[PDB]
Amino acid sequence: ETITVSTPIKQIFPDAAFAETIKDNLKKKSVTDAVTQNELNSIDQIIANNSDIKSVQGIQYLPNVTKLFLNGNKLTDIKPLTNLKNLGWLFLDENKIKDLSSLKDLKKLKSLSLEHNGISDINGLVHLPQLESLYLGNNKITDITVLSRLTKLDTLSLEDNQISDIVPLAGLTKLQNLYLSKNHISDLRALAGLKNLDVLELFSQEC
Ligand SMILES: [Ca+2]
Repeated sequence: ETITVSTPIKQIFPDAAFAETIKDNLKKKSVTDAVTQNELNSIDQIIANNSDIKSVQGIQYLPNVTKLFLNGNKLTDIKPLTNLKNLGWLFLDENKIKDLSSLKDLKKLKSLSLEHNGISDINGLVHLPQLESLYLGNNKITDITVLSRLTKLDTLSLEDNQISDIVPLAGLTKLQNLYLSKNHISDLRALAGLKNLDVLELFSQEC
């Protein structure tokens, strides 16, 4: 939503680490400083990797954010991201995010990264058919059936998982970069129809 009157940063953003992030972003002197909706509207990018952030509550007041770098934090719930319709790049590596339902309405999201999140079920990704790059390395994924719906992908990383069947990748003609090392792949027939592959990693398969 939005704030109708000047309000302290710490009152909008409960997480102290995230409040500090917003304070630096808006170039304020203290998280106790008051900010307006106009100022929150000016934010189109948040760079907060390894910032010890546990919650991004309050981010719902930043309608124009398009880039969100939140790698290496302590995130679990990303419900606050649900209505950030303009999100184009979302990096959430090294967190513990498993509920991907909050991404369903991010129809402009083009790049999504969720490596090292202990994820196994990615069926929620079906709602992101426009996705162009996807990084899901170092998780516990085995079933990638859903990926057949992401026909716009040109870059996909599924390295260090537990995948055996990659037939779902067969129809992803736009794939240029595919990372599948450290999995359980034996059958490579699914790669017969891929004409645009430039990068392909299949080493260290444990069958
Ligand atoms: Ca600072």
